[PDB]
Amino acid sequence: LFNEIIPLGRLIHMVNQKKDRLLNEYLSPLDITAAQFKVLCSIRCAACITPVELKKVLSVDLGALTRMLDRLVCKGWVERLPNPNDKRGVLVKLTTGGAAICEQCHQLVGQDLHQELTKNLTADEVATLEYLLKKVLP
Amino acid sequence: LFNEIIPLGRLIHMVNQKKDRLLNEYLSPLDITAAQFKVLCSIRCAACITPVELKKVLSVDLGALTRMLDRLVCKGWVERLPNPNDKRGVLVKLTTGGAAICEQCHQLVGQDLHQELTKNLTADEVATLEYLLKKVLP
Ligand SMILES: O=C(O)c1ccccc1O
Ligand SMILES: O=C(O)c1ccccc1O
Ligand SMILES: O=C(O)c1ccccc1O
Ligand SMILES: O=C(O)c1ccccc1O
Repeated sequence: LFNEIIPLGRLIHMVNQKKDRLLNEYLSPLDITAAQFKVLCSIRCAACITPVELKKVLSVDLGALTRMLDRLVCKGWVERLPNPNDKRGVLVKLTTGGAAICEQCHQLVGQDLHQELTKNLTADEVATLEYLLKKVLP
Repeated sequence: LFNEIIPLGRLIHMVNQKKDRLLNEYLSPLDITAAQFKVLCSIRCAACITPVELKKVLSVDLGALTRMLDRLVCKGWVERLPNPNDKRGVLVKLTTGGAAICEQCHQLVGQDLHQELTKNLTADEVATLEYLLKKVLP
């Protein structure tokens, strides 16, 4: 692995891959799926967002989103309200319980990933990788 | 950005995000979508793969995959064959043309991303980021 020249793009891929695999593994015992968790974190950040805008942010099939949003409402984690800047549409936001669920999860997974991801590079120091990864964003 | 302590997980996220955004931007002028490209690269690597296995590898709604696979067949990029280790199922593989399309794209995007992603950290040296990113995989 350290004897092969793998281009950054693929490495970022492989690592994101791993990151998600760990995520699924951490949510495996909980009554919620990785996808449901992602949809909650995305609606949260935006406070209120349209399903279509949410559809664009997640890069997902609209059909699967609709069923997804309905499942989330059934779980009492999401609710729909009229869109002010419109009238033919709605917005979806988290219900109080949904918000709590999203925070219980966000905290736990965030505490297991950091460890697992940093489990062996710590010496080289997460701060350095983080530093260089920032130089890629602007 | 360099004055805020953003945890690795989110940074990897934000960066993968960026990476995909560039991808969409590079394929924007071509008659193909990022999702179609991903499905082609995934089938390729595996040589031959079942739709369900492909469904698992991509983490996508089966419904959107089915329509996706049909669209790809219409474009002449993918073809279905009987699954040997089964008999009630099929495998999907790329057609010769599909293979070429996947290579024309893989080469171009791979040549624009490397540059764009490395556009400003080059000094710090992509090799270092790549090194540390590897220490995260095992
Ligand atoms: O679930 C909805 O209310 C919805 C509304 C508009 C477009 C896509 C959707 O899933
Ligand atoms: O409806 C869901 O719970 C769901 C969960 C994971 C992926 C796609 C989905 O529609
Ligand atoms: O497209 C198919 O042939 C297919 C077959 C089995 C399961 C999901 C699928 O999309
Ligand atoms: O069928 C497609 O071309 C397609 C493209 C991007 C995302 C989902 C899809 O089904």
